[PDB]
Amino acid sequence: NGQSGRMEFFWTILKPNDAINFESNGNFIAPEYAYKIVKKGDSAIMKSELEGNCN
Amino acid sequence: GLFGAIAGFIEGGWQGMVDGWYGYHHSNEQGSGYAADKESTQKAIDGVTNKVNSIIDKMNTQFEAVGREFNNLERRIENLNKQMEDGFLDVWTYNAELLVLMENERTLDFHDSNVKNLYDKVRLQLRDNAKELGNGCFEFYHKCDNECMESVKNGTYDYPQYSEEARLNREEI
Ligand SMILES: *[C@@H]1O[C@H](CO)[C@@H](O[C@@H]2O[C@H](CO)[C@@H](O)[C@H](O)[C@H]2NC(C)=O)[C@H](O)[C@H]1NC(C)=O
Repeated sequence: NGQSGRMEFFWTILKPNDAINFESNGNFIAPEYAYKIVKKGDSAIMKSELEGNCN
Repeated sequence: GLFGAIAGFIEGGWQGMVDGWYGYHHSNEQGSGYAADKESTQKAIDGVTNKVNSIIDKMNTQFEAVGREFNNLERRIENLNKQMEDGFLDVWTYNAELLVLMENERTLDFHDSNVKNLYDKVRLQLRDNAKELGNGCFEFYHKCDNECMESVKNGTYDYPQYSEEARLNREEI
């Protein structure tokens, strides 16, 4: 895509009274938004090519 | 089949009997007609229904495949995971196919057995009071009115009541 540099992304789960500490002096791609895991349940990532308003 | 009745010594079923699986066709002076043996029919219905329900029941703890994703350097466990899934899918497909094949065979022979038992139920009542035609039919050595027909059908045949008139009719023969 025109770019010859690379970006490497990382993730972690931050437990409810824990804290995450970033320290950087460059090349940092900073979080702005994170995601609260509100509902854990049984779900799935279905690989499909389709997109039906039915139930 | 296994018991020699269905498509055996009774060569053919009756389109005419429609209120059950097994039963009787009588023929006297008052007239003829088909009737189902309610008791042996209900027993078979209960047996087959429990069988069907038992087969469906035994399969509730069957394997359920789950989507799992892997990357280019996880090809081994990807393949392991696939073999595991196909592995159980193949086992349970065998189990369902085989169970159906095996119990089908037993079911056909079960009906054969219910029929052969019904024939024997009548035979053991009639004894020498009737002649085994050898086709599922018994020719009586006495007069069997509709009420008498009903006694054979509900297992209350009074053998000695007809014993004498039967014996006399056997001996002029
Ligand atoms: C994240 O924030 C909370 C709250 O400001 C910290 O929990 C406090 O911890 C002290 C002891 O260090 C307790 O006596 C307080 O009552 C706690 N407050 C609450 C509101 O629960 C927590 O330890 C912080 N975590 C880090 C990793 O800094």
